[PDB]
Amino acid sequence: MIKLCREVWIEVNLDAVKKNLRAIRRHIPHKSKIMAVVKANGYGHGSIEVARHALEHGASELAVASVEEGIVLRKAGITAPILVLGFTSLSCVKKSAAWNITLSAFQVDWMKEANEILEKEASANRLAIHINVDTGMGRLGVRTKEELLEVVKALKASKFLRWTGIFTHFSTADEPDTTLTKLQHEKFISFLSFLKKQGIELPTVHMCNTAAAIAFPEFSADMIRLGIGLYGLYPSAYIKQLNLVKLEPALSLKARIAYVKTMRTEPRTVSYGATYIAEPNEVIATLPIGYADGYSRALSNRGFVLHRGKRVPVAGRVTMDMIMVSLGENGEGKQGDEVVIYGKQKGAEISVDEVAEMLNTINYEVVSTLSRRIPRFYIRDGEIFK
Amino acid sequence: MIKLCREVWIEVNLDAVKKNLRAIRRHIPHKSKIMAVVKANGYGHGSIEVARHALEHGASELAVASVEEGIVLRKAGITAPILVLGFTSLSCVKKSAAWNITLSAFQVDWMKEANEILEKEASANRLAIHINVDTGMGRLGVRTKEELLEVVKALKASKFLRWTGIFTHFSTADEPDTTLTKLQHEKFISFLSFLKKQGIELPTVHMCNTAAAIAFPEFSADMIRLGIGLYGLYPSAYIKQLNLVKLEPALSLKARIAYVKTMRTEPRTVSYGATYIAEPNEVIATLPIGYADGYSRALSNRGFVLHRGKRVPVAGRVTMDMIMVSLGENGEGKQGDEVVIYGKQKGAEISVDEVAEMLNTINYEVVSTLSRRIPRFYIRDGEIFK
Ligand SMILES: [Cl-]
Ligand SMILES: [Cl-]
Repeated sequence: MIKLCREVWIEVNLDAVKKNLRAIRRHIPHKSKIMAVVKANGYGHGSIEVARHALEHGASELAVASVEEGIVLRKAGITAPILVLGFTSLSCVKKSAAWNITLSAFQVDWMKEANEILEKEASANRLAIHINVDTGMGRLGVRTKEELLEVVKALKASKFLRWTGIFTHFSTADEPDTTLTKLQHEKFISFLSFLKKQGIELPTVHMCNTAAAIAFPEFSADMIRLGIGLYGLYPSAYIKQLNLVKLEPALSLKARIAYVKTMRTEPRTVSYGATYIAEPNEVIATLPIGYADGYSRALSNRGFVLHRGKRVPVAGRVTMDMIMVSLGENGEGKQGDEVVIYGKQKGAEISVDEVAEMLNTINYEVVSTLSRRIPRFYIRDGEIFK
Repeated sequence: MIKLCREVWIEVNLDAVKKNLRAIRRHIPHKSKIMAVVKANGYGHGSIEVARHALEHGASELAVASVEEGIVLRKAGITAPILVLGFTSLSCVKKSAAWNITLSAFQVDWMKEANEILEKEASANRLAIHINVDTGMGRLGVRTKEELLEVVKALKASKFLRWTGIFTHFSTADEPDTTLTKLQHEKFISFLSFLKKQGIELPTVHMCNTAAAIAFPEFSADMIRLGIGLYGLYPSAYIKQLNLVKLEPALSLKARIAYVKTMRTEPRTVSYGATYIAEPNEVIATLPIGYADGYSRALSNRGFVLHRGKRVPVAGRVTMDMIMVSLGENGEGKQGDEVVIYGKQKGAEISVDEVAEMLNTINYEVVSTLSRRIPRFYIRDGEIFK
C-alpha cells in the first residue's frame, strides 16, 4: 500500500479539485477566464500536480509569489502564462525575460531601467508587464490618476516591454458590510475611463478573488484569480453561509501508531514537564508527528486525533517529532493501526476550520505551514500516484 | 552583496557553533564523547553544513529523527555513525543496512523479525542497534528489569544484529526541582548493575541532554547528546541563570524593503480587515515575509523589526507573503534598505527568546518551523558562501 520508514503522510484528492473548478466556471460570466493561484507550494498542497490538473480542467493562466516559484513550473513542462504578484528586483529582469515570466510593476523609474537592461543584452525576448493599482489595500501599487498616466506613457515608449494587464485587490470582500468593497470598485473603473478619454486602449482587466467572485460575480471583467476555493475551503464563515457555491476539501493527514503499553509500574509521568500522570491501567499510544512538522505545540493537553472512528485526546506536552495519546483504561490498540489527524474516518471528522478556530487563526495558515518533510500522495479517478 | 529576486534570507554563523562545542568540551569529563543532534533540518538551521562543521570540531556521532533524514547526510559524504531516535518500520530494515544507519529498538519480536529479514537475504552487513530504556518519560522504550533481559538475550541470539549502545532520556532536567532526575538515574543505574551481575558486558552508555550535561556533568558516563546548546540557545531561563557555561546565538533573519509611500490620498486603510488606518503624512513600508514563511499571524499589530537601528511596529494584519510596517509622520527610508527580523542591528537586538515569550512557546519551536523556501547563507571565519 504505502511503505515508509517514518509513518506519516498527506493525501490530496484531485477529483475534488476538478469539481471545485467546475462549480466556479458555472457561477461567473461565460466571457471571463480563470487564473489559478498556486503560490507557497500550492497553499501547502504541492504546486506542480495541482497546476497541471487545473490547466486541463478550466484555468488558462497561473499566479505565484516569486520568480523562483515560477521557474519550478516551467521546468515541470508548463507552457502557460505565469504572473508574479509581489515585487521583483531589477537584478532578475534578464532571467525573468529568459524564462518568460510575467512581472508586476508600478513605477516610472523601474520601467525605463528594465528596458535599457534588455536593450544592451542584445534583445531575445520581450518582457511582459502587469500594472498594479492600489485602491485601498495599501500594500503595493500606484495611487493617483496622474501617476498612473505617467507609467502607461513610459511603458508605451519602451520597445522591449509589453503591456498585458492591469489589476487591483479588495481587502474586505469576505465581510458582510460591503461599504469598502464598492468604494474600491468606483475608484478603479474611474481611473481607467480617464485612460480611455486619452485615446489609450486597455488590455486584460482582473480584480476579483475567491470571495469577490462568489459575492460580486458582475465584477469578473476579463479574468478572476481563484485561490483558496481551488482547494475546497471558504474565505470566511460568512461566505460559506451564503450557500451559493459548494466546495469539497482536498487535503487530509494520517499516521500509524508506533507503540502501545499499560502504565502499571512506577513512575507514571508522560512527556516533558511531567504535566500528565497516568493511572495503573491506562493505555498510552505513541505517534510520529511533532511541532517541527507543523502540528502546533499549542495543542498539548488540548487536541484530538481519530482512532477507530472515535476522538481520543493528546496526553502531555507535544514534542518536536512525536505526540502521545491516551486510549483510556484497558485501551484497545496495536502497533500499526491507522490514525487520522485532519480529515475523515468512518463516521467522524476533524476539519481544518475546527483546528484553526481552536488556535485563533484562519484555515489559510493551517495548510500552508505543513512542512515539506512530509510526503504528498495524489488521488485521481480512485487511483494513487506521486 | 546578495542578489535575490524576492529579497529575504537567513544567515548561520559557524564560527559561533565552534565556540559552543569548545565551551561544552571544557565543562564535562574528558573521558566522554559528544554526539551532535541535527534532526529536523538541524533545528531549522540546515542539516548538512552544521553536521560537517561539528564533526570537524569535537563531535563523534550524529542523531536524526528518521532514516530519510540520515540518507540526506550520507548523500553529501558524511561517513560518521548516525542513530535514529524514533521508531523505524520493518519496511526499511534492508535499506538501513545498505546505507549503514543505526536504529533504536526495545522489543523481542522486532529483533527476531529484523534478524530474519537479513538472514533470508544472506546480507554481509550487520545492522547496529541501540536499546532504549524508559525510566520516566513514557514515550518509547522498555520498562522493567525482567523484560530488558529477554531483549538483551534475543539481540544476542541474533547473528545479523550488533549491540552498540544503551540509553535513556531525562524528562525534567531543566527545572529547579531535581527530585525526578535523581530517581530516573537511580533506576537506570540499578538496571545496569543488575545486568553486570549476570556475566554481561555493556556497550556505550548515554543519558544526558544539553540541560543535564550542564547541571549534572557527573552523569556524562560514556557520551552525551548535545542538541539545543549547539545552536547557541539555553534549554530554560533557569539553566541560563546558573551561569555555568557561555553560549553564543548562531542565526539571524533579514530582508530588504520593497516599496515606500506617504499616505496622502484616501482611503488610508492598511491590509486585510482594514484594522489599521494611517495618517496623511505617515510613511508606510512593505517587506517580503509572511506566515507561510513561518512568521506567525499572531504577530498582527504586535511585533517589531529593526530599521536603521530602531524598532518599528507591524501595521495591520500579517499576510501570506508580506508584512507592512510604519515609519511615522515623515519617516526616513528608501526602497532597498536592510531590515533585521531576528537578531542584532547597530545597538539593538530582537532575540528568538523574546519572540518565543510573546507567543507562549519555546525557542525550539520558533527556529525549527522556518520554511525551506527561505535561502540560508553560511559564515565561516567572517565571510560568506551558500
Ligand atoms: Cl497588493
Ligand atoms: Cl524516548
